[PDB]
This record gives sequence, structure tokens and C-alpha cells, in this order.
Amino acid sequence: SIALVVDNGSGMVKSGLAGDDAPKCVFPSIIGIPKECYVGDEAQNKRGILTLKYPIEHGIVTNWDDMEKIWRHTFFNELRVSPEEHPVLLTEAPLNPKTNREKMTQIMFESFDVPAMYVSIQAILSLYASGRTTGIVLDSGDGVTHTVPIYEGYVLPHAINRTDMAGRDLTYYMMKLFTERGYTFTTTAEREIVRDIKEKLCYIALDYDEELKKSEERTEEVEEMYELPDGNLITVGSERFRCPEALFNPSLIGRECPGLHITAYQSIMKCDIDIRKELYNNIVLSGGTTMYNYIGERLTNEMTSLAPPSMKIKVIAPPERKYSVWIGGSILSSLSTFQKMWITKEEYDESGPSIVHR
Amino acid sequence: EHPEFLKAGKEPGLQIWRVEKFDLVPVPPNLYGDFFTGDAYVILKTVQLRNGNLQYDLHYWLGNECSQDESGAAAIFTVQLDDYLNGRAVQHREVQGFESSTFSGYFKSGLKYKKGGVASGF
Ligand SMILES: Nc1ncnc2c1ncn2[C@@H]1O[C@H](COP(=O)(O)OP(=O)(O)OP(=O)(O)O)[C@@H](O)[C@H]1O
Ligand SMILES: [Ca+2]
Ligand SMILES: [Ca+2]
Ligand SMILES: [Ca+2]
Ligand code: NA
Repeated sequence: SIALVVDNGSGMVKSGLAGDDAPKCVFPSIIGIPKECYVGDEAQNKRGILTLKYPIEHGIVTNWDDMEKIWRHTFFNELRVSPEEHPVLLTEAPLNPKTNREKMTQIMFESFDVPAMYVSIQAILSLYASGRTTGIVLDSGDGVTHTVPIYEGYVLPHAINRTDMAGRDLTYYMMKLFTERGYTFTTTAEREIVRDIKEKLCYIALDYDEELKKSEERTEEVEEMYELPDGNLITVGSERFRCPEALFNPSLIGRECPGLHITAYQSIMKCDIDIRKELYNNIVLSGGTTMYNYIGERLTNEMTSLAPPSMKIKVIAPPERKYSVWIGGSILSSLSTFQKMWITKEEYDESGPSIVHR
Repeated sequence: EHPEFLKAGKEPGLQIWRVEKFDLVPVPPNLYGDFFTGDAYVILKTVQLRNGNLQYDLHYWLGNECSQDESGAAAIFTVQLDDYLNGRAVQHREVQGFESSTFSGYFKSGLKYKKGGVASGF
């Protein structure tokens, strides 16, 4: 009390205080190199003089020096909070390597002098946030998409699937689609423009072949104008649904891995048959890339066509989908029973970074 | 250790807690079965096996007007209480008006509902 909640992602950092409705400070997980030194949005504005660095790739920390800088910026510049005076809740990807779990614990205690910390699996926090202890979470962010079967509060690690296609790949796909139109979005800022185009204008086609026919005939019923920062207008037509379609058919961008629905189906099949029924009934979407309109209905139809006859399929798509991980964490670290769940400074000093394991 | 966990599953019977501002608070026995539709509850049913051991069924009940912190806490409390019971409890998610026959059978005169409840912890 009061616990700090930090959800570290491949592209975005979700941070705030335990007991809040939402994260108060949401900023990109980027380091700007003209060490570091520019961190956050300030590395996006003065990006013309710097080169961008991402300490987290596909949900996994690959640079601990830069990661440690993101944390310092999170505490000092964003939350404006002394970390040695607060317990800190962190998040990790499913199947996170133990070396990174120990390094994360080491940094918090040794570099930040944190009184107490705890690490939660992201998918689990999302399920909790939806008010469930059992279900299959489809976490889909900027750098990685995870399919996590969870039973009675614990992930089933052998059934977890991972695909490295996500939001960033979709952004580049849209850039590719705009390239064949004559445009040349290539720079740092230009990539950010297209990303905004994707978030604002895109949607999931219920029937892709039918929508593709519709856009080629009644084109006016799909076309939307987008105002570029220079004032010019670009027409966006079939790109609106062709871009997020790659989530269901990755072959569009030249990937061999199966689509979102197939990968979820195979995870369910890797689970005990006695729980598959409950998993179909509790499919929970999380992450920014699951925000596309009509994605819940599309997935629902896809899963039904794969599932056994008369199987009940429910896809839950919470409006706060982008922050479900943080929210689940805020609730978790606010509970009266979580006081004794923390890993204390005392427990670290006589066990080391190997303390995270239980 | 949370004092309510220590009271949990000591003997055959029915135990009900209501989530109140990020905490588990025991419902007074005379109010068992009368659920605030604006709240979330945790219910432990303990049954003596025919061999000395105890049987555990954990039911978390979600009112239609309960807030996200309450429903979230109820699910988390359920896992934590199951952990305390060495994972030997079977967990059940109960929705208002769609409760399982087992959960309904716990209350002889049937489930009652009433508007209102404790305010959100958020
Ligand atoms: N309204 C929206 N529609 C479509 N996509 C969106 C929307 N909002 C955000 N996104 C996408 O979500 C991605 C980031 O989401 P999120 O923060 O959940 O992932 P992350 O944690 O940063 O990355 P990862 O989870 O892969 O480590 C971005 O690529 C962004 O394009
Ligand atoms: Ca994430
Ligand atoms: Ca309430
Ligand atoms: Ca159990
Ligand atoms: Na179900």
C-alpha cells in the first residue's frame, strides 16, 4: 500500500496505482538513441534525431539495460513515485524463461531497492479481470499473440501456443497495401501515421469474400477519407478489412503459421477432453490487436465451425480489452490477502533472484 | 494468513463470504441465500467423504450489477482459497439466474435476490 502496477509490453507500457479504474500513464516502450537516453513519448517526438530501440521483443525482454531505463522513466518521470517506498507488481509473458524472471527480480530489489514485488502472468490477469478462473485467453498485442488455456487459476503450459504475428506486423501490412497504391510510408513518423489509420478505420469482415466483392462493386459503402498531418486526404477502401484479415489468414502477409481461430482450436485440443467444453464457453480476448470491430462475432463463427456439433461457444470481448492485464493486476494487488503474497526484501536477501519460483 | 481462510473448510457445512472493498467478509448466517445483485460472493460447500477426508466445492457468485473489482476479486479469492485447501476444491462460476443445480440445492427455500449492495472498491 500503495502498490504500483506495471504492465510491460513489446510496444506499450501500462502503468498506474493499485485500486484505480485504469492505468494513469500509458506510453510506448521505446528508447531513443541519437546510455539511451530519451524514453517514452519524448523519443517519438524528437525521433527525427534519434534511432528507436525496443527492450522487449515478442513479449520477451532482450535488453535489460534499456528495460531498466524504461522502469526508471516509469517511476520517476511518469508515476512520479519513489519505488523504494512502494510494493511493485510486474507482468510477464506466458512461458517466460527463468533467466529473465530472475533478472527482473534482481533489478527491482538491487537497483530500485523495492520493499516487495510480485510477478503475474499477463493472460491470467486478463482472465481474472473478466471474472473467471477458467478459460482460454487470446492475448494479442503489438509484438506477439498468445493463446493461453487456463484451468482453475493456473495456465496449462503444454497447451500454450505462441505466434509472433501481431499489431506491428499488421501495421506494416497496411503500409504494404498503401505502397501498391502509390504511397511511400517508410519513415518513423510515417509508420506512426499508418498505425493510426489502422486503429481508426479498420474492421473485421464477417464474410471476407463477400466484403471483397462488396468493395469492388459498391465501393462507396466501404471507402473512408483519412486526413494526413499535411492536410491531404487519402481514401481507404478494402484495406480496412484486408489488413486485420491477416489475423485469420496469415498467408496474406506470407506467414505459414495458422490463423487466430486455428491456433486457439489446437490449444483446446492439447487440453484434457473433460475441460474443452468449458474452454469453448470461456474464450476471452485481450490486447490491442483484439479491438477490431466484429472480431468477436467472426471468431465466434470460426470456432463453432471447428468445434464438435452443438458445442456451446462464447467469445468474451471486454470494452477495456487494451488494459485488462493492468486492471486484473490492480485488483489483485489491492486484495487484503495479497499482503502476504509479496516477495519481500528480506526473502530476497537470503535466497537471491531464485526467489520468484514460488 | 487471512483469518477467514483459517475458518474455511474445518467441518462439513455451508460457508459464504461477500466481497467488500477488496476483502472477504463473512455473511451473517441469517442472510444466507439472500444475495445482493450488485455484489459478488464466495461460497464454500464442505462435505464429509465416506473415508474421513473432506470434499470441497468452491462457488463464486456474480450479481448482474456488481462492479469489475468485485467480480475480479471473487474469482481471485476463489483460486487463493483453493490454494489454501491444497487445490482440492472444485471451482464453479455462478451467474445470477443461471446458477447450477448444485449451487441452487444448497439453499432449501431457494435463492433470493435483492437490489443494491456494497459500493465498488474502485
Ligand atoms: N483500436 C484499436 N484497433 C486495432 N488495433 C489497436 C487498437 N488499439 C491498439 N491497437 C494495437 O495494439 C497494439 C498494442 O497493444 P498492447 O499494448 O495490448 O500490446 P503490447 O503489450 O504493447 O505488445 P505485446 O502484448 O505483443 O507484448 C499496437 O500494435 C496497436 O496497433
Ligand atoms: Ca502485452
Ligand atoms: Ca457492489
Ligand atoms: Ca482445484
Ligand atoms: Na461455461
